[PDB]
Amino acid sequence: SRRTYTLTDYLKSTFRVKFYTLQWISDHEYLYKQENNILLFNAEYGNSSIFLENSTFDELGYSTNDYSVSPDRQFILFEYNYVKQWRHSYTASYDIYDLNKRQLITEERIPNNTQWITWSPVGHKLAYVWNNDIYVKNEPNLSSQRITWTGKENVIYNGVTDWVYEEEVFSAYSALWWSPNGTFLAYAQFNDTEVPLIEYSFYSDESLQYPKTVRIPYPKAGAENPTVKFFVVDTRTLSPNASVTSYQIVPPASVLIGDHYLCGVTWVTEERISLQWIRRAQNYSIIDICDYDESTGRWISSVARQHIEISTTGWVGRFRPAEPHFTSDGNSFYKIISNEEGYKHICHFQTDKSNCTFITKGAWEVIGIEALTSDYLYYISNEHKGMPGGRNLYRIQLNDYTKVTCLSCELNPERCQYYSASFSNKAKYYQLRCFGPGLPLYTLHSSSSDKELRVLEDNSALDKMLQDVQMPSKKLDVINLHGTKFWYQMILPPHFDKSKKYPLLIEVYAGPCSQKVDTVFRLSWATYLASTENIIVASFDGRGSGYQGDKIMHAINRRLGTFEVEDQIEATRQFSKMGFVDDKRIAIWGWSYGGYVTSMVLGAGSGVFKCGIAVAPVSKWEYYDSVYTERYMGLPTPEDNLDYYRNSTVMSRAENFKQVEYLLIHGTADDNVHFQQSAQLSKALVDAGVDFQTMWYTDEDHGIASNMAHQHIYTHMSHFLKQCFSLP
Amino acid sequence: SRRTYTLTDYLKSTFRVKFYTLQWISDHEYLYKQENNILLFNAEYGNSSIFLENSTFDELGYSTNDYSVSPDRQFILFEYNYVKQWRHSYTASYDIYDLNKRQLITEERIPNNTQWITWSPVGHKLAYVWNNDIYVKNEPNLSSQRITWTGKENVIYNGVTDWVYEEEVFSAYSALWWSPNGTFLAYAQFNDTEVPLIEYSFYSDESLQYPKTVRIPYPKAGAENPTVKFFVVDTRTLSPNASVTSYQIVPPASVLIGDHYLCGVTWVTEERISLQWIRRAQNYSIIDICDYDESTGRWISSVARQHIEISTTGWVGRFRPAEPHFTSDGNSFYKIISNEEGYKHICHFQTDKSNCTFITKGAWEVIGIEALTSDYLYYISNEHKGMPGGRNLYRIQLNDYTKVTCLSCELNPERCQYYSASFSNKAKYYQLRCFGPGLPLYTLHSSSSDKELRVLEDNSALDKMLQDVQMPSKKLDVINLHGTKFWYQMILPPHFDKSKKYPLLIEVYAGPCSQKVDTVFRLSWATYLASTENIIVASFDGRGSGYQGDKIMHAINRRLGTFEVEDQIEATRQFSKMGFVDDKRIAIWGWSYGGYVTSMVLGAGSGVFKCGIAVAPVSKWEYYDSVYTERYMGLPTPEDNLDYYRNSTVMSRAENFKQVEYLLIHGTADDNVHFQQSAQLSKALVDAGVDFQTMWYTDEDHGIASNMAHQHIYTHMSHFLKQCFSLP
Ligand SMILES: *[C@@H]1O[C@H](CO)[C@@H](O[C@@H]2O[C@H](CO)[C@@H](O[C@@H]3O[C@H](CO)[C@@H](O)[C@H](O)[C@@H]3O)[C@H](O)[C@H]2NC(C)=O)[C@H](O)[C@H]1NC(C)=O
Ligand SMILES: *[C@@H]1O[C@H](CO)[C@@H](O[C@@H]2O[C@H](CO)[C@@H](O)[C@H](O)[C@H]2NC(C)=O)[C@H](O)[C@H]1NC(C)=O
Ligand SMILES: *[C@@H]1O[C@H](CO)[C@@H](O[C@@H]2O[C@H](CO)[C@@H](O)[C@H](O)[C@H]2NC(C)=O)[C@H](O)[C@H]1NC(C)=O
Ligand SMILES: *[C@@H]1O[C@H](CO)[C@@H](O[C@@H]2O[C@H](CO)[C@@H](O)[C@H](O)[C@H]2NC(C)=O)[C@H](O)[C@H]1NC(C)=O
Ligand SMILES: *[C@@H]1O[C@H](CO)[C@@H](O)[C@H](O)[C@H]1NC(C)=O
Ligand SMILES: *[C@@H]1O[C@H](CO)[C@@H](O)[C@H](O)[C@H]1NC(C)=O
Ligand SMILES: *[C@@H]1O[C@H](CO)[C@@H](O)[C@H](O)[C@H]1NC(C)=O
Ligand SMILES: *[C@@H]1O[C@H](CO)[C@@H](O)[C@H](O)[C@H]1NC(C)=O
Ligand SMILES: *[C@@H]1O[C@H](CO)[C@@H](O)[C@H](O)[C@H]1NC(C)=O
Ligand SMILES: *[C@@H]1O[C@H](CO)[C@@H](O)[C@H](O)[C@H]1NC(C)=O
Ligand SMILES: *[C@@H]1O[C@H](CO)[C@@H](O)[C@H](O)[C@H]1NC(C)=O
Ligand SMILES: *[C@@H]1O[C@H](CO)[C@@H](O)[C@H](O)[C@H]1NC(C)=O
Repeated sequence: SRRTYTLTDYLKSTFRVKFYTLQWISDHEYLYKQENNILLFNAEYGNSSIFLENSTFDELGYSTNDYSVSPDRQFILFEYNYVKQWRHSYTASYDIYDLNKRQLITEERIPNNTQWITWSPVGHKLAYVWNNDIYVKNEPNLSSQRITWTGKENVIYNGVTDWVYEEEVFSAYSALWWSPNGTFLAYAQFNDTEVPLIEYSFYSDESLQYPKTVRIPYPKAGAENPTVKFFVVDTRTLSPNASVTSYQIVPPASVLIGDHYLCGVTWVTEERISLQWIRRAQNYSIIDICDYDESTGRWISSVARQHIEISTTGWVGRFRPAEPHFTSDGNSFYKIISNEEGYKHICHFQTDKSNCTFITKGAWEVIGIEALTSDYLYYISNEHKGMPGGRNLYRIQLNDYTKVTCLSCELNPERCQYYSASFSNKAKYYQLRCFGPGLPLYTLHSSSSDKELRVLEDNSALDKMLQDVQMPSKKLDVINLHGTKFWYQMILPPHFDKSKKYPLLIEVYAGPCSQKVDTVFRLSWATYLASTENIIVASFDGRGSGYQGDKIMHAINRRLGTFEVEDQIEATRQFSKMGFVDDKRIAIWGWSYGGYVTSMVLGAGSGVFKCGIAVAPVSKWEYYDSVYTERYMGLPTPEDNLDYYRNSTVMSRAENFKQVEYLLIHGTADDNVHFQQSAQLSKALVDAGVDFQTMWYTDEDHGIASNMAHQHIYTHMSHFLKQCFSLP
Repeated sequence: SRRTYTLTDYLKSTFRVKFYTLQWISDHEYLYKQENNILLFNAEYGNSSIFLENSTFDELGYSTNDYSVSPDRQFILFEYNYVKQWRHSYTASYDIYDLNKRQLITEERIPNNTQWITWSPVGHKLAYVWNNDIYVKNEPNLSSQRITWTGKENVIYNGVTDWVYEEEVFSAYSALWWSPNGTFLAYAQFNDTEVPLIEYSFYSDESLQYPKTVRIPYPKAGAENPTVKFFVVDTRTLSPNASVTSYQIVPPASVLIGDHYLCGVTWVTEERISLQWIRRAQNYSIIDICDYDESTGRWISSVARQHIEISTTGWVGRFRPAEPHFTSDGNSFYKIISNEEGYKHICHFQTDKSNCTFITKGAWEVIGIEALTSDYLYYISNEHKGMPGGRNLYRIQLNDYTKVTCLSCELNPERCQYYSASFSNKAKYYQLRCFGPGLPLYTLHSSSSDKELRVLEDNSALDKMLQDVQMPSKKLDVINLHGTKFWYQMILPPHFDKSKKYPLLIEVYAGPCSQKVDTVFRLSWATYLASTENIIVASFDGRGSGYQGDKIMHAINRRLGTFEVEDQIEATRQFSKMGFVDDKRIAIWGWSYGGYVTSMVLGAGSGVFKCGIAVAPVSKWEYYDSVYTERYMGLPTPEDNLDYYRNSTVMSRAENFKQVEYLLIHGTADDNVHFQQSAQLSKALVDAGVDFQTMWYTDEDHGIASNMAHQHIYTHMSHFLKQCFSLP
């Protein structure tokens, strides 16, 4: 050791962090890909048997990037020819392989350019989306039956989301939900007819003589939104000479009354489905539990089965309302909602009663419900040690809320404080995934006695490599702001010399319900900055941040660009007091919402920051999408919140940029935060006579994620920072 | 002490160079705007009188952008609501003011958004284009008569040029030509139905929620071109219930056979018109002189009145074939063409004979023919002192070509070496316009005696201001490359000390027929760089440059990006050996073709240049327009010149940029050299792992000309240069 973690190490991922991905297929069995082949591991004993030999991969077309085995284990889908679209959406080609006959299905194949495909929950039916229309295949070798005929590029989407539902509502491209036993196929249809189009140039390969213009129906704040229709198809009658039997379920009257969004769909039993709707304002949601009427095929709703959730001080949920988790019988459900104290906790609801009963409580929050059995409820929370940036698995007895045990807290306390879990079909077994503060660790456990069972991946290899590099140390702590304790973290350079003044880089996100301070282990750009360049990188979660109750999260309601920006400045000011920080060399950077906050901070005229870098920042809320923007800002009209939309633009702070060195970066093909945002920001700075630097990235999107652009952007930002900090 | 010429001096135009713009309206009178009053000057005796008092402008109620007086002096057109389109095109509102009854015409007004308007050459008829159609108004107070009905946005243009004809052929938006006595109105119709559209985003004011997509029919190299039709309208028959009497004149068969361009229109007499056409290849042009047949109304062509001009070593003319200058009777004409030695000289042609006689000859070139009488021909050439970068007015006796006199050469030999001239009707008087090397000097002269009559503007005001500043000096000289002498200029810092080593900035354009080395006086960014920052700024005209004969100019025929780039490197190499050049600090910069050459030089890997700045550069010829590109490069097909198109891209040299500091600048709304060119170049540099700097300019066009962007770009470039040269 006498070498550090370099920029090249980060960019080339020279130090590999291993993981362990598996797919549960029963209550005690899971599939795992080891050396290209799919093995069938038995959780209980660990006796692994080959389920699908490697080499059986004849590089069909390209390379199989994913597989899915039908529930009855008779077939397996091979996904290849992956073509990305937005954040979650993509199209791909699919091959169906018969596990019995061990033959490739060669007739009635899945179309090229398939948008979404899924096996039914039992058996082996298939439902897929192609050219915006839904198709169902009862048997892999049999021809598919067309379900919808209205699909139309950029207009009508059946079974898949449009741009805004994908990014802001579902966080998924799929909008198809098979019923438990495959009798019914539920789907949503999105109509973007009246949604304005964002248009931008895409240059493509150097050989393309004329650039292409990309057009996407994208509703900006206050614009016309897509409309949605939810249908339940009875697949029993699907036949070439038969029409489709379907029923449209509409939201309850209190939501149907105005613009709204469908935000959740949960099958309860084969004859009961739970739909969660939310008004466009997003401070009023309702769960509607509909029952199938065997005599008419209708799905009936009743006021007794409706559950309302509202927020008078903000929006419902973290990014959307939490999903209900029903009991096997469907007579009750558990769901995370805000406490009387503003903390998100699990409440128990009777399907036909309006009052619920909280089963957890405290100045901490449940992150999510992971599994439910007739006797226990497993959930993730940040209760342990009172640190909101930590995560642990817990089990609570359904007939005695006094009985709650933490399953992961003590397994490896110093190496593991941030966990996620994956349960087998009947919660009989669960994989624990520890992400930090130590090297990631994957383990298998049995719910019986919570026995450690075995280690799946401990990253021993990475550990060996790292003991030879001067790694920086990551510390978390708290600071007081306006009478409130907030968390921060600092990545400190190795062989830290307290007698020296180190330049400081604040990495910020700060969007509503964000969390930049946690105990997750990361080999990041910051690791390089601290290890090789001796720069301290700090992050702070202030007002508007999440997992600490609504009082803190809702503080920025209807006022984005205010308290979260001010808190970054105030916190940095506190950090600057430390004798080991060179207060004359403090920078700030961020991506997306973080680019916005970085810019707002730099335009605050605080005198605290010397320079900063904003990557793909929002610059004006009217330019961002309706769903996200309106959830936090209401509408941009004088009758509502136009005044706060107007004085929260970065452009309104243009003059103050004369005091700092600024680097504005943006991908020209960003379909999310449009290049427009940075183009308008640069124009305002030019108008104000302010000098600054820019870097556009041709054809890169919101992630500036291509291999060469990824390397180029961090290399460019690194040079900008060294220049700002007078570092050789 | 003494203040230097600062960046702010340049940016704010603190030092104002005055001029004297007049409009000849007869053989001895000219209008001149003075203190916003239009004055009428008599050259015969120097006396003047008020033509229009400025009180009139006060009464209009809008900012008058320009005015145009009818030839019979009874009316004046007032242009307002000016909205720029491309380099020459724009739209505007117009009022007609009756000078007799001194009242504004309020009836049958000219439509707003008018695209072009012009008085007839005699009287006061008006012809104008609105919504791509032509209208004629015999009287200011009378209703106009529509002439064409095919006008269609982005498809059919009547009376005005489409994008490429405006920029590359006519260097004007107008495509209408009244006959000498107003009998006929000729116009061209352009059809862009099959021309591909370039599309790019325009962001507009910050309040525009969604960007707009600008679309322009623009033929890039090898693409489908606009087609053209030429018509002569007989305006004597225009009447509300009369059809339009017109005749279409088609090109001669040697041009009609394939794609071609109309490149010139010259009215000879009321019954004779000269049309100049060129094949799409641009090395074959033909003049077709058509005569009006009074018995049928048609315009007749004859092989006897056709004159062919070709080029076997390159293209025809400098940027277009030179225009013919006809005698008053139309029986012969004078036109500049390349002679047997490859130098452009004046040839005398008989309208109905094929052979011509050269009246000028020598190792220098005639720039243009300025005026012609029955006895003399006046022209501008760079014959004096054999310096290609100088310009003087000569007069040649038509009956004895050996009798040639230089009218401007000895007027002010040290102050004035570069002149342009403007002759009155019948060439009785001329204004001489001296542009350098000293301060601009405008004088008036009598042709009968060649007496100087008077000084119109001598810039005494500016001269004074400049004595208190440390102005740099501009030196011109020659060097030998490959055995050919070429010219260069150096702008030298004040108190230039032969001993001291200075950083060097090469300012380059170097496109075909360019001339960056001349004796013109200029207050430029270079002036500031020399005066204040002590940087030597040099320019060099190498192979491909103009005004030095075809051997030099056509050297880069079919090979753009080769010799002109190599010559800039070689010249600079020689400069760095002059002892007063700090070879550790040599930079190069340019705009448009200059940005392309700057990039190619930086990508050459010569180790000569430390850094460079390309502004709105061409990066790949297939991205530029057909007319310009094909003129010098032919077609991008394997059958023609694809190979030289392929290895002349800036992207092909990306790897070599790792050795230099580069700044790429481009306006996002550049309709000429599309932003695409820099977007594809940056993408190739990113792919090659090259770090560099960028600066986009939102909504700026090829000129990056808005007041704020102009100040911003030079400020940004100065900082970059100073950082490259370690200048505080
Ligand atoms: C309308 O026209 C009248 C002329 O009848 C203009 O008046 C003239 O205005 C100019 C501009 O300021 C005056 O010139 C000045 O002369 C002094 C020389 O002592 C010089 O130092 C200044 O730089 C400038 O050149 C001129 O004396 C004056 N003439 C008269 C007759 O008063 C008037 O400006 C015009 N109005 C508008 C609003 O354009
Ligand atoms: C998608 O939504 C649009 C409305 O935005 C629907 O268009 C309407 O269709 C009805 C019936 O054909 C017409 O009477 C209206 O005039 C249409 N309105 C507009 C603005 O076009 C369209 O039918 C919907 N498509 C689907 C399949 O649901
Ligand atoms: C937009 O304007 C509001 C109202 O002027 C700003 O809120 C004030 O911020 C100051 C801090 O300078 C506080 O002292 C006041 O208490 C705030 N008043 C209100 C009504 O909350 C807000 O900060 C501005 N937003 C931005 C982005 O600058
Ligand atoms: C494109 O390739 C051609 C052919 O190789 C280049 O032309 C040669 O240029 C070199 C360097 O000046 C000379 O030594 C050869 O005599 C040239 N050969 C020919 C066939 O002309 C040309 O320079 C290249 N163009 C660019 C911009 O790199
Ligand atoms: C297939 O598995 C064997 C071990 O059973 C392994 O050695 C081989 O590399 C695998 N094939 C690959 C690399 O896909
Ligand atoms: C594991 O071994 C048991 C016998 O102990 C056998 O029945 C089972 O099928 C095996 N499963 C796997 C996946 O190896
Ligand atoms: C369905 O229609 C097709 C039409 O070609 C027919 O061949 C088939 O027999 C029909 N289904 C039955 C068997 O009723
Ligand atoms: C929800 O927000 C809207 C503003 O868009 C407001 O009119 C309404 O009163 C809010 N409702 C609640 C429950 O706060
Ligand atoms: C100049 O004087 C002549 C007479 O010598 C006269 O006709 C003419 O109109 C005058 N011009 C002006 C503008 O004063
Ligand atoms: C323009 O050209 C198109 C073919 O490119 C032709 O069909 C059309 O008739 C022409 N229009 C006119 C008005 O000449
Ligand atoms: C032209 O015809 C119209 C009738 O359509 C009539 O009003 C007008 O008087 C006519 N003008 C002429 C030139 O006779
Ligand atoms: C004009 O150019 C064409 C195509 O580039 C070529 O075939 C022809 O030889 C040229 N004509 C002359 C006289 O050079």
